[PDB]
Amino acid sequence: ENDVPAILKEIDSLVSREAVSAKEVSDAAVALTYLQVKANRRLWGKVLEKAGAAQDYDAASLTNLLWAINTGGVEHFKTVAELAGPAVSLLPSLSPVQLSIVVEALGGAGVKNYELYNKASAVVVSKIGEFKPAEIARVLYGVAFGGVNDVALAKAAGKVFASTEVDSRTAAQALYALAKLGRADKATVDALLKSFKKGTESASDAAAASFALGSLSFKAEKAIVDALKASAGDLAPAQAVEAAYGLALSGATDAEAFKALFGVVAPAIEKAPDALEVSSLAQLHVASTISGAKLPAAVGSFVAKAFGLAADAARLKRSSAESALVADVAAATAVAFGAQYRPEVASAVASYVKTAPDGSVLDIAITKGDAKVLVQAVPSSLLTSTTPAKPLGHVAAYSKVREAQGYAVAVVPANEFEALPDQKAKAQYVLAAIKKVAPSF
Amino acid sequence: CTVITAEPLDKLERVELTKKAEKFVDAGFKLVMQEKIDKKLLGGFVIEFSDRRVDMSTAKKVEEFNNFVNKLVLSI
Amino acid sequence: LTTFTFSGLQDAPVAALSGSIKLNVAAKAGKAEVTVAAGAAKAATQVSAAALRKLSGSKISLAEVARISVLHSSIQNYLLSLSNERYQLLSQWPDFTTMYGKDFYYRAHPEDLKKFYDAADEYYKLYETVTEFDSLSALASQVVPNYAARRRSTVHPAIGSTVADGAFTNFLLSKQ
Amino acid sequence: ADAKALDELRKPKFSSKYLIQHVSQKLIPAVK
Amino acid sequence: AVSKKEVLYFLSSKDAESSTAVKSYLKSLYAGAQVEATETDASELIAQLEKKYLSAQVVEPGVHNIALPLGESGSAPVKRYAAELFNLGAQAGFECPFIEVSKKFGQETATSETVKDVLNKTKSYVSADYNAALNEVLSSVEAEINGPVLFDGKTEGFKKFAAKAKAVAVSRGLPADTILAYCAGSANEDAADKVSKEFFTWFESAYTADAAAEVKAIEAEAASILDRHLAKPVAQIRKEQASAYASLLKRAETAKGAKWAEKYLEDVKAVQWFDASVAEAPASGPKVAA
Amino acid sequence: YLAPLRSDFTEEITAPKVASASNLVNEWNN
Repeated sequence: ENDVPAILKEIDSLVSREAVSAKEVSDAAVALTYLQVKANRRLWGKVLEKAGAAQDYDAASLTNLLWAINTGGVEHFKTVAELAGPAVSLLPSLSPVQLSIVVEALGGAGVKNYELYNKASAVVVSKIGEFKPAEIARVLYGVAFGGVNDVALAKAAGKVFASTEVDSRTAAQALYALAKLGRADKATVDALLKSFKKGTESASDAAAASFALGSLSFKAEKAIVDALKASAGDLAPAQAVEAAYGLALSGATDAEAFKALFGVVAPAIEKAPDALEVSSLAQLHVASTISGAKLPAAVGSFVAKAFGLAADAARLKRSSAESALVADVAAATAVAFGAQYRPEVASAVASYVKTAPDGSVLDIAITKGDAKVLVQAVPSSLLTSTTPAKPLGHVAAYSKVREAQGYAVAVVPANEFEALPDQKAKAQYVLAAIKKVAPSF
Repeated sequence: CTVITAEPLDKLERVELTKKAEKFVDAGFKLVMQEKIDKKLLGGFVIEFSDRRVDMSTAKKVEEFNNFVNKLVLSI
Repeated sequence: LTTFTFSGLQDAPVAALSGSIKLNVAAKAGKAEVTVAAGAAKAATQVSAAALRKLSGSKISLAEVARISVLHSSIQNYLLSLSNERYQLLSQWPDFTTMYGKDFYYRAHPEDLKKFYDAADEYYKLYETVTEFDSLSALASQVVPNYAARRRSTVHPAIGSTVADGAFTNFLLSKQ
Repeated sequence: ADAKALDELRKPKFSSKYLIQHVSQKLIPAVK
Repeated sequence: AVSKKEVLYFLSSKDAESSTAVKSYLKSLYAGAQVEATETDASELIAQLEKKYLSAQVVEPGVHNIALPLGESGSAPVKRYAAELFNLGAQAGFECPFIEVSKKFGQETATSETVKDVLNKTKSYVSADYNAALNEVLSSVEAEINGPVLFDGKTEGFKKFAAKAKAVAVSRGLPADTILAYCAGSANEDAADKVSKEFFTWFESAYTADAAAEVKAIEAEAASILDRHLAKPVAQIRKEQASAYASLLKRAETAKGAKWAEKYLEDVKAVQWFDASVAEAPASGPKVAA
Repeated sequence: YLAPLRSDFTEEITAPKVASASNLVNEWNN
């Protein structure tokens, strides 16, 4: 009358037969999330195989299937990305809540389907009154994570979230979408952070708001760090790492929250050292040195190595317009420290590529006795997507982690470095940026 | 002599190019130059001794590099 | 998928869609009353709001276990679905065995009967070779290397002629 | 015996990755 | 298994043996080992050659995990296939395909003077049906201008050449205005992004057309190969395939000491294991450890 | 089931050379 594994075998035999249509797949997936069956990977594989095999599709079964895929936290890019054709065929016959669920669902998996996001953003900005603001935040999440830099829907969401007072989780999802988009509209972000006072039913959305405000660098809200402090048990290590990183980037001062987060994070690396990817380990080292909070002795040297690994791996896969910009800034450092001709320009630039204490390699490393000045070029991938174009919080993270190694990191962003006439003004700008960081040079 | 450079020279490019070029005259030989410009050289230089040519340009270096690596991967 | 997801107990499915399994949620503002009903065994629990948000904390991250690879298995599935198309037209072949009897032997011209027996032997050849499905794997291994060498491009694995022509349109119609 | 692993089974088999690695290991020192 | 520049490329990849070597290296670093210093040497030619031969080790085992959408009608299988090739290029350290082939054009013709020479140098990267349509426009404006059309940007021959190359590109189906508006940029984000949303509709049209052309050629090759194979008797097929298997296996047992040959023979043993574990439980699949 | 391992790159960008239709369906109908 209440039995979990026998109903798992009933769903298992219901999905293993040959002619399963889509409604049986959808409710098998929903019934597989509601029983929380992350322990069985083969059953989710059978359900996703039958979801890829189905050809009939209406609004309801597609919507509940996509809801179940994202609530259960399963990821298979093939069967989810092949569910977007059923979406674009059924898109005008979708309800606004159904379009919300499918666009958030296909955006969360990262489906690069530009026709779906264009024809969904056109729908949600053609009839904006139809959409309750949670539907707005879900479509914003999906269009942001699907790889379109859509600011039309971002401006429409800013108007809705400034006009309509919204939920805590709704505002958190909108903050996560705006953080991936890199937009930092204070008129929108303020209207979202004012919604974090009614008490939050989840901890993952407070952690996502902390990571979002860290990525945008507004400041720590103090109505988010306390909710994250009390409820640091609802987070995976890969989630508490993002939480602590976004707390340290926004400039939080509470150490009790960092104790509560690293008490989750550090025994996960004690049990399994390799289970967390090196982007999370680098974010952990950032959060461990910026706020100064302490974590065990193996984990400290581990993330100290892993920040260097992730740093020179991101250097190795450099975007090739960041690389020419780093060459331009290094030539400007050459003719700013005094190098009249091109042989000593090239000799200075090749001299500036000294290594790092963590094993990495730094592009423009100028040392004078004990005082060292590192120069950073922040091209456009680490800028805000607006016409002010303030650099994102990750370059402040990199600067503040290199600063604990002995450097006085000078930031040379490319929105203004490229707006200079020639090499003399660029050398003047680089020297002025160095002097207001370290005037001892 | 005659030197062809990609862009017009600096006065240290001229001096160390002059010091580079005395390895191709094996005596106490002075060089006068007739410096020309060819943008299809991508840096480096081409020395023309009117009986002898030294190609220290980098267009020659990248095409010889490409010949080397396109030959060596056929060897393995 | 992403590290933070925002679904669970809000605009969730209120009922199942097919009658093969019955599922109802009686959701209040705080928790949910779910009774999943599948045939002989039915189960029931009270799923929290902090459980459907805690479910995507770890990811399943499904991946296919293949005999050789997933590319090879896609090519072999295409070869099998083409051998089905040839088998379906060896399925509509007329029964020549209903004309083997000696009343058909002696009424017929000798060369036409020799042609008829050769046609029967020919069908047995075609049917014996279209059902050699243990050959499709080594047939799929002949499409793999040339395709996989076309995807080791010096530009991009996903580059093609339309994107390269559009980028030449941008490049040539810009200021040199 | 049987039931090998999960990550040992997800790897594609007859991709090269070790002729490319062999050509790198015989080419990059020979061109340095 | 790790050479400290291989493992930096394999961090961002999600392939199985790449993540296995990454996890083994990270697990050895957790037991107190030291990160080797990254080499600040191997100048631009060696750096680009090592990039070419390190990205290929992420590309080509990642190609074999992308199912070709053969015999699949619709937009979503081809969009899945091209999206997986996009994510594989991003994992391997490539840029967008547009940015990467435009970088190829800028690298090839950094040294050219006349526009017929940029057509002779980007011959390998543009379709010959487009290269011929540009060569005839170049000869058409070369008859009237009576000069080699130089690659300048403001010369009257170049302006009246580009005003016709835009016409032939509009004839081809390439909207040159939206592509130029995206790759040039605009000031107001609400009028730059409304043309980026048109560039991305063209771009999605472009890469699904290219992926569908690749799928159509693989479909045609597999159908041609099968219909050449279905005309043989069964004994010829069996002896031809057995001879090909035995020769390719003897080629791997000939060269020993190499890593690729022992990985090849390990993979043959793994296929034999797959057949054995399907043989012991055929209605459930291969035995996966759980 | 195994294929020859190749290590070579595609330096050109070419349309993928679609193959001509076989006559095997027409010959089997014949």
